[PDB]
Amino acid sequence: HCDLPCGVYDPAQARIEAESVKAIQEKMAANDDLHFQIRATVIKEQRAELAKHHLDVLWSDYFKPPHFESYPELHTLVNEAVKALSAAKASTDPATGQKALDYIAQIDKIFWETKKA
Amino acid sequence: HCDLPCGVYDPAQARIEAESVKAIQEKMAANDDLHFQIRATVIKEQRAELAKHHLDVLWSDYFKPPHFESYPELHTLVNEAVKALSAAKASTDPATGQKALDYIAQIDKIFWETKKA
Amino acid sequence: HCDLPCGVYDPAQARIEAESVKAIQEKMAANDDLHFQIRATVIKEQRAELAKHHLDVLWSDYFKPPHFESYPELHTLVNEAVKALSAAKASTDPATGQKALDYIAQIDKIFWETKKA
Amino acid sequence: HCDLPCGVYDPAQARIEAESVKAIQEKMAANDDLHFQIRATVIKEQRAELAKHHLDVLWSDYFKPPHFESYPELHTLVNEAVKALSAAKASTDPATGQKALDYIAQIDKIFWETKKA
Amino acid sequence: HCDLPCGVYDPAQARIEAESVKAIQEKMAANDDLHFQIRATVIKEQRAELAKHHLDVLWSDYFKPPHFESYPELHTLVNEAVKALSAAKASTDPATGQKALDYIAQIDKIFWETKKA
Amino acid sequence: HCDLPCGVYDPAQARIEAESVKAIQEKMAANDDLHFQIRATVIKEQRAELAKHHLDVLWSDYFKPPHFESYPELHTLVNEAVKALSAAKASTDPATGQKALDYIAQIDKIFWETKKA
Ligand code: NI
Ligand code: NI
Ligand code: NI
Ligand code: NI
Ligand code: NI
Ligand code: NI
Repeated sequence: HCDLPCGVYDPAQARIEAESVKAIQEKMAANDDLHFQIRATVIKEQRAELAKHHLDVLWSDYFKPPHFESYPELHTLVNEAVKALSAAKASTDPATGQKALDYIAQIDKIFWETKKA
Repeated sequence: HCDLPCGVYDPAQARIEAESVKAIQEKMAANDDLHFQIRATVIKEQRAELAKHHLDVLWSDYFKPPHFESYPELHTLVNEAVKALSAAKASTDPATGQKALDYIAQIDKIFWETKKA
Repeated sequence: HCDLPCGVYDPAQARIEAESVKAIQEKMAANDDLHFQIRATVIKEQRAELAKHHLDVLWSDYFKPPHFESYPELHTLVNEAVKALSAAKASTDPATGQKALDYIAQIDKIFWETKKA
Repeated sequence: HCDLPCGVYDPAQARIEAESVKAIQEKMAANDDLHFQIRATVIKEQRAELAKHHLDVLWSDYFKPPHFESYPELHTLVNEAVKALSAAKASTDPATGQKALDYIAQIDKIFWETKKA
Repeated sequence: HCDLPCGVYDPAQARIEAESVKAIQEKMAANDDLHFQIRATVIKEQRAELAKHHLDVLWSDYFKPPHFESYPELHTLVNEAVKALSAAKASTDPATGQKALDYIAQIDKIFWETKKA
Repeated sequence: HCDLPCGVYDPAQARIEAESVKAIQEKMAANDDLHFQIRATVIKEQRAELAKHHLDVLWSDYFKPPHFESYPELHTLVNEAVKALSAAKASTDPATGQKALDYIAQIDKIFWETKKA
């Protein structure tokens, strides 16, 4: 995932950051303090960006032509996953964080399927 | 390109970094000094990574579903472009840097076409 | 611009980021939502910092000693430009973003003049 | 792990990066090409640094005073783990990468115990 | 402090960033303007993170086993310092920035004593 | 130095990084091992870049118009200092690192004079 390439990848990197995004959104509903809201927004932006980066890496580095041929919907899936993360950056609604997590889980399943083969 | 969204995008960001990548490869071919080779490798790696990031941003943030519908080859094209940059990272052959630039030029053409419609 | 040196520079890098700064300030006037204001401030800060970095690179790496002699106002011009960007960070007024862009335009003019020389 | 706090942590972040470190070392032992050795060293340095950062975060943010009281050797364990990663940066021997992974596994076990407490 | 190792370390790096954190909190006490509070929070978060990083480096790289033996409270002291910085990120009260600086001063004293032996 | 502004500046930040640059150059002069040379080069590049950044910040943020008028040679001094750091990146000769340090000492002197004024 370092582009050497090292041969080591794991969608869990994207998932953990996406989990933080959702967890922060959940916390934003229980504390309306201004400074907490500011910090929560700032940090959510950072974690969502990292999640997007991790997905971009799977798409650009790990997945190869044979994979896109076997999974014709993969390009759209990853593109929708990163767009969902952008939507989560602009929202305090945990549902947006959840949507990103759901797409990531779909990508994770495909990832491990290509690893077994 | 900052995901606000700010509405400001330009494939030029990717092109300039890719131009540096090819320029560095040309210099590496002419100077075999060990330390220069090390520094050139380090810097080329960094600029190619930035170029990949800029392309990933166009793909994830700027291009929308209607665009991928109008240009069914777009997903593949951007994926080829970033893979070409990965190839350039692992090469001192200016031809690899040029291949990345060729794809970026095709992406740039499509980008501006979407600005006309 | 990578300090190898690679021989590749373009004020366009600083300009695109400064354009995002102004675009963000304009958007901040059309949406008083708290979270949008927070995100816009966060992102504007990041893009302005990148713009300053790009100008710093032109100043320290591209422009050579003779250039500052041929253009006696150059040091002051770049310094005023980065300070204008610092001012844009602390303001939601698009006029501050524009002021930075005006200075960048003057730097861009000198840049190309030295390129053709 | 973002210091909000978000309540989301997983030693898996450190483990995956350490796995890349060892994987890179295995590749370095087989391919003596100068340019590959350069890139491998550059990238191994980066991934090892990320692994150290992830461990530092668990130590500074996740683990609380009661945890260090319950597991008196935890400070030493994490310190040994990060030092093992520094050693891996300076080595091409996969054994050094494995040593870091062994320490991380010890930390992972204590981590999950505190989670269940 | 770069992990080469270079042999150059100074707690001053951590101290200067922590001084910025407290200085920012002091400025936040004087102005309730929304955008200033947002910018101050964003920047304070960044400087506190750098301060934690510098301390983590002293802990992981500079201090060796003999040092932890000679100063049994060192592990706890550094951990308290970084935790104090996390607390400063979440506060506008200069007292939190001061608490972090006090711990850093204690670490600084031990650091220079170890440079004596 | 964070552009808030926070009012906290110290040339020590630039100096400590420049000291690492020279220290690394001296260590390179004593160990011709390939991998050590690679790591030393990679790390020297990073610390020199940080040193340049710190000087750029003093020039763009701390120093104001009155300072440049009182010290007509200040612009050129900082510019030559950063250029000296670029030269240090491209060299293994400790003399280049020392040249950078001598310029920083001159900037440090001026800095503190303006602080007492
Ligand atoms: Ni990798
Ligand atoms: Ni943008
Ligand atoms: Ni360059
Ligand atoms: Ni977190
Ligand atoms: Ni160091
Ligand atoms: Ni500051």
